[PDB]
Amino acid sequence: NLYFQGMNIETLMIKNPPILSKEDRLGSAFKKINEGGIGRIIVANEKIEGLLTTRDLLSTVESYCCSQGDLYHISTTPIIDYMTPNPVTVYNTSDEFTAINIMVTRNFGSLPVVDINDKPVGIVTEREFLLLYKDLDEIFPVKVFMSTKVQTIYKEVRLDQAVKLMLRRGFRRLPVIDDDNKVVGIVTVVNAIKQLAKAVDKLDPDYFYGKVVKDVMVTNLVTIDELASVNRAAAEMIVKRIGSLLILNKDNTIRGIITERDLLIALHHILVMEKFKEK
Ligand SMILES: Nc1ncnc2c1ncn2[C@@H]1O[C@H](COP(=O)(O)O)[C@@H](O)[C@H]1O
Repeated sequence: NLYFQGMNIETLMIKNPPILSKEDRLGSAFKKINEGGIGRIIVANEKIEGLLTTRDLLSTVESYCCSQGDLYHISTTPIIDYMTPNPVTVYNTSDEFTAINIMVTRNFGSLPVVDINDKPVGIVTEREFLLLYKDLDEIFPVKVFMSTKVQTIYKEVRLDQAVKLMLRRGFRRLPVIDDDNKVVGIVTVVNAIKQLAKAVDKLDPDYFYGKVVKDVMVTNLVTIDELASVNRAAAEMIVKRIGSLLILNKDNTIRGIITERDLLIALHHILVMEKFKEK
């Protein structure tokens, strides 16, 4: 029961997360965005001012289909123009359950952690709460928390179109299918931002607009049985360094997807329920 027995959220947080100042430009952000695999940059000087997410950065090309000049202008854009200002944060002395509740109820994939003077000291993301499953009973199967009406994309579809769809539906990841509707990969916002970062760095739109999803997608298919525990799902996500697991039909078509967001939702439920069972 020791992961739940931490004095506070400092037990879980990533220290030294990527930070930039409000005076910095998006070019610098494109270089740092995937540092530590966080996928977000805290914007701060003395105090936290904003949070620049992967979505925030991918939105820079939302109204293009994009010149060398356009990419240069993105590169030189002040971070303040795209950051989420006044982000929700937790204090370093605060508890793990409150952080889970915030993320679950208000739909945040990360919380900056700040000290009493509002200075950033760390960050917690969905990934950091996966360790809490080590101390838990096996209560729920993957089937209960997986999503089943899975949005997929065909493997030859343009990456810019993949991005539009992800941003529109609010998914970080789309399983990729072939001619027989079999799953051949997963394209992710991390994939997409790697490519957009290259396009921005080189002022060359081809790195983003010239790619199809099969060119950049994750090709490791990590699957799980829908009757396996959410704890096993969590453990596997930690070991395989991924944020989703696929549930496949016998014919290798998609049945469902379970993500670290789903596992956070489930964890919230487990914790709330263990409050009741002690009654
Ligand atoms: N491609 C997808 N199709 C349908 N649901 C998804 C997809 N990707 C993620 N989800 C679900 O959408 C929610 C957000 O997950 P995430 O994309 O990890 O932030 C979770 O309930 C996931 O199960």
